[PDB]
Amino acid sequence: ALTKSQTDRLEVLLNPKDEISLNSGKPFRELESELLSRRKKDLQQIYAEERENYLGKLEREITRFFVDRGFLEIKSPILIPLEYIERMGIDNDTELSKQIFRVDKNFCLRPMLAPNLYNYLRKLDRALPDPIKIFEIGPCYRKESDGKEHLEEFTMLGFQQMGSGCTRENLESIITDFLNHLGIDFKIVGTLDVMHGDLELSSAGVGPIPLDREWGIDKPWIGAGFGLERLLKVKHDFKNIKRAARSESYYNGISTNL
Amino acid sequence: ALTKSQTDRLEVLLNPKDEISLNSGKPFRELESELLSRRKKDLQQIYAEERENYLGKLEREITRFFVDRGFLEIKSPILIPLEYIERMGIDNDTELSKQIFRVDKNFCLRPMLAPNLYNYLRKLDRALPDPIKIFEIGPCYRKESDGKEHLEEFTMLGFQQMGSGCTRENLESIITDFLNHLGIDFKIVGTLDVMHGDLELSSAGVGPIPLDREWGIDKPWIGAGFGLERLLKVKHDFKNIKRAARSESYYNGISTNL
Ligand SMILES: Nc1ncnc2c1ncn2[C@@H]1O[C@H](COP(=O)(O)OP(=O)(O)NP(=O)(O)O)[C@@H](O)[C@H]1O
Ligand SMILES: Nc1ncnc2c1ncn2[C@@H]1O[C@H](COP(=O)(O)OP(=O)(O)NP(=O)(O)O)[C@@H](O)[C@H]1O
Ligand SMILES: N[C@@H](Cc1cn(C=O)c2ccccc12)C(=O)O
Ligand SMILES: N[C@@H](Cc1cn(C=O)c2ccccc12)C(=O)O
Ligand SMILES: [Mg+2]
Ligand SMILES: [Mg+2]
Ligand SMILES: [Mg+2]
Ligand SMILES: [Mg+2]
Repeated sequence: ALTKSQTDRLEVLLNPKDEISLNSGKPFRELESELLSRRKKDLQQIYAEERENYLGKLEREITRFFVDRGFLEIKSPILIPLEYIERMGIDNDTELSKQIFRVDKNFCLRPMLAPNLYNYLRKLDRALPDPIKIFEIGPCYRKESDGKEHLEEFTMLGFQQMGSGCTRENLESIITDFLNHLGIDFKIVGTLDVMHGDLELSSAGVGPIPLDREWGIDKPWIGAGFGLERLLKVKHDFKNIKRAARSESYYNGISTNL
Repeated sequence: ALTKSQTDRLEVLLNPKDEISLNSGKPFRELESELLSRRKKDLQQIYAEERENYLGKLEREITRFFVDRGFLEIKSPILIPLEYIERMGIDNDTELSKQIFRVDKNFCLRPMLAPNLYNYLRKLDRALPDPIKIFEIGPCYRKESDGKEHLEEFTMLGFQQMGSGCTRENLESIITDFLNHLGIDFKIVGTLDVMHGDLELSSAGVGPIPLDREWGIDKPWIGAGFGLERLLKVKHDFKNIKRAARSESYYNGISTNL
């Protein structure tokens, strides 16, 4: 009988496509040696043929989708003014107030993309024709309890359209085309949330809302934010989101501790 | 005569390809109105045709270069253990000790890519055939004095090969092909540095060095690190590197304050 520590070890080495039973009557050393061989071959095959990291490759695929659909690609600061969090209505009653990674006295690691995209919408509205469509993909940071669905360092897609065409029907069409393009099953529930069973893939929004006026926004809008590691978790059927993260412990969901 | 404040304003709006003289006898309001019109058209043309951000597009171009040349694409944590900095030999005598953005008691924003790539080289050497070639592109953070060549939030390309073929001649060939592919003028000076006039584009290295053994490395290696915003600064002839940064003030080097 395998110890719980031994099965922990084997579970690190197990990939979802594997058809191996850790409850069979094979000794630990030989189950471990066979999984080690499979995971080394998996890495050798990535190295010989494609060589692309899942997170980078997904970011490039989402980028092509949104650029093709008319959205401008934004790359804005990750280290943001702390004032942005308060100005988002995030006071001490919200959970998010307590999840902020603070840096120095005035800055933080952004936990969200809405403040930076608000600022781009306001500025670009003086120069671009209606509607204004933008999107960004990049790191976001939140303090979290340990959890199979949560990372403290994760990657967010955020997109927003402002001006004409900002209907709920148009917002659902973008989400629906987007996730059918990626091959990810979903349900939209309605403020709107895109779910994969009990896992939240996205929260989406329809403006105007009162908060817009703090950001100098006074036009209707639609938008949403998606976690890239959650999309990878669903797509590759990982049991824990850490398999999809920026990590020294996993490469494309394969253990690097061999 | 324009005030220094007025010429500051016009300099924000000026792009390097512009052929306008701020020392001519045209009033401020009319120089400003003409530059505003040119910069709005520049953004409208990006929005109508390509829609890609310079920094994202460069990162994708460098990625294709290195993947094609056999390097594995790494995406590793940006928030790293503080112990990594000391273990890199960065004590209080070095300047880099004082440039670290600390987070919580045990973590920091990575100022460099060498620690994470060391760890990947050690782990991947148990699984991949010789030589091992890897690369990463992503955010790095250093506290800096104000400067036309320095950002506190910047983007680093780091690549490293370990095992056979780790000669200085092979390292110079990678650098030379890489920068001729991007269309950036350079000189290699020799520890080796890749310069564009007085601006450092890259520092490169040839192992083994004594430090390798703290990281469990005992094979020869070659590698280098390049700042992406410095490559953009040179390529687009920006007078200040802030035009190339993750920014709310500039989009593809065009002022967003119109
Ligand atoms: N810690 C995290 N790790 C991974 N993805 C995350 C994390 N926090 C948020 N996301 C993703 O970012 C999206 C937009 O953020 P947001 O709606 O604010 O998340 P949220 O409400 O805190 N979701 P949740 O914490 O699961 O209840 C979410 O739908 C997730 O897909
Ligand atoms: N603050 C910064 N802003 C932009 N690029 C940077 C910055 N610091 C380093 N880089 C880039 O990263 C490369 C590798 O880092 P490194 O050799 O450690 O820089 P460095 O020695 O501090 N260069 P410098 O500060 O200009 O004398 C450099 O060659 C630069 O191209
Ligand atoms: N609120 C999260 C995710 C998010 C929801 N949105 C629905 O409107 C967004 C619009 C733009 C950018 C992000 C989001 C965040 O701010 O990142
Ligand atoms: N020392 C800087 C840049 C750098 C120089 N290198 C020369 O060997 C590297 C090799 C791999 C990764 C980065 C670098 C840094 O650590 O990021
Ligand atoms: Mg949450
Ligand atoms: Mg939500
Ligand atoms: Mg320096
Ligand atoms: Mg240097």
